[PDB]
Amino acid sequence: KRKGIILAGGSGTRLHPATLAISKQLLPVYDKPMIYYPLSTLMLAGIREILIISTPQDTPRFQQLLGDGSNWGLDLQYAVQPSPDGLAQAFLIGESFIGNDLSALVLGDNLYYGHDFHELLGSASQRQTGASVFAYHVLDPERYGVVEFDQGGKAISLEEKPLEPKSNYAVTGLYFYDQQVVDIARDLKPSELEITDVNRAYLERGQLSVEIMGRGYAWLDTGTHDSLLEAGQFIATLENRQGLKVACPEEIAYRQKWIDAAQLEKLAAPLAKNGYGQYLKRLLTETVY
Amino acid sequence: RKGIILAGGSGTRLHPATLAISKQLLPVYDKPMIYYPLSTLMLAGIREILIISTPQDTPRFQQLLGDGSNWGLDLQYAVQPSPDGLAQAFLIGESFIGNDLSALVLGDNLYYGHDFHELLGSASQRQTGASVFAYHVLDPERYGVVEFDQGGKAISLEEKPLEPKSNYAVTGLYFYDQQVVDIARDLKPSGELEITDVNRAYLERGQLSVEIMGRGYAWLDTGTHDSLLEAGQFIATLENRQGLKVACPEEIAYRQKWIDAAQLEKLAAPLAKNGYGQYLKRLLTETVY
Amino acid sequence: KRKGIILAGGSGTRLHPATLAISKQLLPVYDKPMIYYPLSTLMLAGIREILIISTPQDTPRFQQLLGDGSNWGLDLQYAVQPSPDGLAQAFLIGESFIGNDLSALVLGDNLYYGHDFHELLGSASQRQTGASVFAYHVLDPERYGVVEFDQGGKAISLEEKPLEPKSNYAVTGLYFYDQQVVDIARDLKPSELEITDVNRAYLERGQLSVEIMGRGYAWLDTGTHDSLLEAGQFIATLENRQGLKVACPEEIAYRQKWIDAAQLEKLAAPLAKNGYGQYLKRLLTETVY
Amino acid sequence: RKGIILAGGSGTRLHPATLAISKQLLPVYDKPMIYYPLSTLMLAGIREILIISTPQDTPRFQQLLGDGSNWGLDLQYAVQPSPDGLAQAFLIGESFIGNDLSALVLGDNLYYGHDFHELLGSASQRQTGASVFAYHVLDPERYGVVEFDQGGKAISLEEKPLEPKSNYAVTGLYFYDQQVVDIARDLKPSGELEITDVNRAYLERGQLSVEIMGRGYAWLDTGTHDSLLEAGQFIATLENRQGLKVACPEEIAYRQKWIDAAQLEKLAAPLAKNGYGQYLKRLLTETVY
Ligand SMILES: CN(c1c(NCCCn2cc(CN)nn2)n(Cc2ccccc2)c(=O)[nH]c1=O)S(=O)(=O)c1ccccc1
Ligand SMILES: CN(c1c(NCCCn2cc(CN)nn2)n(Cc2ccccc2)c(=O)[nH]c1=O)S(=O)(=O)c1ccccc1
Ligand SMILES: CN(c1c(NCCCn2cc(CN)nn2)n(Cc2ccccc2)c(=O)[nH]c1=O)S(=O)(=O)c1ccccc1
Ligand SMILES: CN(c1c(NCCCn2cc(CN)nn2)n(Cc2ccccc2)c(=O)[nH]c1=O)S(=O)(=O)c1ccccc1
Ligand SMILES: [Cl-]
Ligand SMILES: [Cl-]
Ligand SMILES: [Cl-]
Ligand SMILES: [Cl-]
Ligand SMILES: [Cl-]
Ligand SMILES: [Cl-]
Repeated sequence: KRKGIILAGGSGTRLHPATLAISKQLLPVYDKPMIYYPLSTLMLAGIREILIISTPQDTPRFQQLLGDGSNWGLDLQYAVQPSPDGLAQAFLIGESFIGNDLSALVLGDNLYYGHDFHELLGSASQRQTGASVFAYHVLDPERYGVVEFDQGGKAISLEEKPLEPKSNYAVTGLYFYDQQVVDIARDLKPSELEITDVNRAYLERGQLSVEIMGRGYAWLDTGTHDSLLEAGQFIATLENRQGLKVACPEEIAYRQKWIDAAQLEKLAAPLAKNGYGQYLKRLLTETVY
Repeated sequence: RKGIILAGGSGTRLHPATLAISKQLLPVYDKPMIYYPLSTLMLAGIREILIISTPQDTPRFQQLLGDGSNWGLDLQYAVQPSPDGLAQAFLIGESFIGNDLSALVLGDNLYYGHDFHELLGSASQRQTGASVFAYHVLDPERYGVVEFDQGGKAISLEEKPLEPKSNYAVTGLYFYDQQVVDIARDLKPSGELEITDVNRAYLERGQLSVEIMGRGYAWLDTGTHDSLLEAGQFIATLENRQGLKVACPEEIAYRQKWIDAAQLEKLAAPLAKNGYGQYLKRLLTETVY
Repeated sequence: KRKGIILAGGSGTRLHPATLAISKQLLPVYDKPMIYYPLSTLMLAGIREILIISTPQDTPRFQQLLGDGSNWGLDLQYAVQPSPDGLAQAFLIGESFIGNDLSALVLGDNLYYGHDFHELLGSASQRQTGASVFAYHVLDPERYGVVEFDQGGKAISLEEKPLEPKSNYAVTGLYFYDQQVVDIARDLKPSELEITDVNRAYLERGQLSVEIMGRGYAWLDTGTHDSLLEAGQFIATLENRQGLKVACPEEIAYRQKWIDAAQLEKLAAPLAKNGYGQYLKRLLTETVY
Repeated sequence: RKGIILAGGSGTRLHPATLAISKQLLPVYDKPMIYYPLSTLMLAGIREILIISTPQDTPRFQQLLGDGSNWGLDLQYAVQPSPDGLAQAFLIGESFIGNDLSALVLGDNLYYGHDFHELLGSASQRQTGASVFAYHVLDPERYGVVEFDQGGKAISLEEKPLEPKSNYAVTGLYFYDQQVVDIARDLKPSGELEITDVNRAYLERGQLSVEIMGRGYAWLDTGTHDSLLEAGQFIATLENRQGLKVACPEEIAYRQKWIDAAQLEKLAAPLAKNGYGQYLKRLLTETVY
């Protein structure tokens, strides 16, 4: 059993004034709230028990959007981050939720797309000891956790936002952990409690799997107003080309058989007037390979 | 002249993007949607403004904008329990309007262009009857449509006609004399109190001024996920080209001399880390024609 | 041995006046000529001997861009289509070029992206008898050749631009053929000589492989001014995110070991001032997984 | 006043996109780039226009535009053997200019906004000295930069200064009296004949008019792959919103009464199948204010 955490603790003042009224992870990417994308990621990894961590202020808005998850065959719980004291704090806040189980942490503002993404998630989820992370070639590795590889393609170092990156390989905001993570997190000293320190702890124990997320995958940037807009245009282009949605949670739950035709039809009813509800209706009758 | 921004529900049209929060709190590029119509009223020289929103979202608008005193405005708030037409704004706003002239702007309407201040000025100076703006669009059937005679006189208004008489849509910006509240009270639901019925009342009295908003102005659509995205790209292109912002309320208040250098500097302080605060700081030292 | 054909015969007057001065397939998609994308596709399928079919007018422009291909470890030949009399005409024009070999036809305006695209091409290229095509879920199947599947997922019919498509599965502009194709093409009667008639001929002989190109692949539309612009924005988003190019022929030739470090350095020299040349230089020193 | 469009080489800056054909023949959305500056000269009331291009591309410009008689223009052509500065336009154009007033526009400059015809009109009516336009940009170091004194008088011009005195760039639109050819003949290479040197010559004689092009105008960048794409999206957003075209030369000629209904109908005929021809047909019957 692997449990999911979505860290949706806003973005401080970075995207103000756009994010003054509402948390970053409730802003739409094209046609759906940002959080639908990482939620859909956990769902594709087969995870149904998910903790959403947000600000005290925005927890009710996340709860109004997503409920307890029962409508999508999920169990959603909620926890608050009073102060953004690092990503690794997710494991202390989430300690009781995690218990003795395996976990996956996804950032609430990370968008993924591509062929065999389910297999890339599957390989990390099946490793039931140590930690699994993904390395993706980016233009601006200095913004991220950077992985250095030896001539043999083995991961040998992790640096958080290095001014002189050793590679162009950034660690994506998707992390798989065994039962050691909470204890590793409790022993961290502030630099913020750094996720890169958690990942370096596993690396030093020789228990960090670093899989390449290939250039054929899109790992999208929602860090700036410019990149948020590009992410919107990217999803819009795919969806209007295909007549298929990216990270429609109702669709993923239906295809995982976590909800049946009758439940999906009920979810379509109140959205029947717009394209999203019409999309859910079409899913009941169409064969999609 | 007193201002009203109608920032009510779009029902379920943009769901699930708008499930968590009102359309008019979503960003267009770098700032909340409501900054654009607010900036429009400010450019028309209006400082006393009623913001009408859903019962749920009124506190979010209040948290974003306060009483307006920081921007040299007087902001008041009212709720629209149910979206029963745009004309309801004048009943909700009746006590706020009192015996004064008024301007209604829709909370999801974006305007841009040269001498926009003069186009607003001409409508605002006409102290009797009503002034509206007609703009050539591809899809007039979505709007209030103006029909003109061979002499270019306005002779009919139709709300979302199946067979539009012209390609000229009425924009979501309306100037009214002291007759508007009484005209609104006498309206019967169509099940909505139609702004087009208010405007037809003035037309039949021969007291409706219909000024052409030329093709050299951008009147932008935020009605669909596609058009919301285009509006973001449109503002981003102008702002990144110019190093100047469209509809920055702090800037407009400063340039109208509604706040001084000292007040603007104080507003910059809490945003000093991001581009928006840095922009407000640059405004103190730079000459912009 | 499999030989490649790129059909780049313009677009008649469909995209006029944009295409009045130059052929569609010489228009850029972001940073590189459209034809670089299908050329890169054939190169990824391991094809080095490629016939480019274009108008008499534009052949010299294609020749000025691409030469004989020797700089990229290719052998490029050129043939003219006097009149656009259907896609299947490619096999009559290309008859002597093809000889007794296997072939692949790609449309000069088709863009592909995704993970394991090389494997999808590999599976079609290794089938040395019959024909292989790809089916992709689209919004507007009525614009394309449409594949109908039985309950078992076997292809049972092909229709060219049906007013009432049997599925949302369009045949992409990428076709693999055995030595039968030229003879099948010679026996066709005008409806234009239809590629769908060629593919139906193989289906009726039970020699048509239809592989699904999954929703995790991008098959992009360059049919309209709107879709051409979206294709540009799509590539720009991926390339600026990754610091890696999509369909850089110099890169693909280098990674296939069709050219060495010394040849790549020579190709970089005349482009050294711009980002494209700087990209080719960085390829000499960087490990990319 | 006679017009010159300088549509010469951008060297290798946009290679390989511009390897096959000149920048100014690439489309911006739905029409060749050169349609935009041509439309600019036409809006300034200029019918006699010299098009300067590379030796290679002159025939392509001639094939696109002819002698202009179909649009009520007189188009002549000249070649720039080597891109040795913008001021060379006046030596190449010397015989074409003769004893007349002139306007130079860059072939890759796009303008949009309300009363643009009046901004052009004011410069065109000044029959002595030179008129240029100053526009606030983020990156003034890329352009000719105007410095103003406390009174808003222009006091210096610098070409691509490392330390810009202001954020005010000179746009690629220049109005000149009969002095310009002689001023140009006396210029020494910097290794380019600089337009900024021509403009500084007029400034030192106190005969340079520098009018502000306000933030309500769009002056668009086609200097980079990124900015070319944004220009396309910008025009597409306006045209799809309005159902009206920006810089349709047939429309501008018709509205200036340089061609009649019968001539416009003939121009529509060969384009009748696509949206551009259908647009020209609609212009014959529709009243547009
Ligand atoms: C485009 N993708 C995607 C989808 N593509 C995944 C196809 C590959 N696949 C097969 C299976 C069978 N277990 N699971 N995944 N699917 C299909 C799906 C099929 C079966 C179960 C779940 C989802 C989907 O419904 N929505 C999707 O959005 S994706 O790149 O894998 C993705 C992207 C972002 C979030 C979640 C999934
Ligand atoms: C780009 N525009 C605009 C601005 N352009 C307006 C320039 C025309 N103008 C001159 C004056 C001088 N009294 N007022 N307006 N200005 C300048 C401004 C100067 C003085 C007072 C108010 C605003 C501004 O600060 N922000 C702006 O966003 S705009 O197209 O007219 C506009 C569009 C939508 C909302 C608000 C403004
Ligand atoms: C993003 N892709 C892509 C690339 N991705 C392909 C990676 C998968 N792969 C491994 C191999 C080893 N034979 N070949 N392909 N590669 C890498 C590459 C590696 C080895 C050989 C050729 C190209 C590349 O250089 N340019 C690319 O543009 S892609 O989706 O397969 C592609 C898209 C469009 C045209 C050609 C390829
Ligand atoms: C949107 N603009 C524009 C147009 N807008 C200009 C309207 C202002 N105007 C009124 C008049 C009446 N003599 N002339 N100009 N017009 C209208 C027009 C009407 C009469 C004569 C010429 C053009 C047009 O046909 N195409 C246009 O593209 S524009 O911003 O001024 C422009 C920008 C760049 C090139 C050419 C025009
Ligand atoms: Cl890949
Ligand atoms: Cl106008
Ligand atoms: Cl700034
Ligand atoms: Cl897939
Ligand atoms: Cl202005
Ligand atoms: Cl039309």
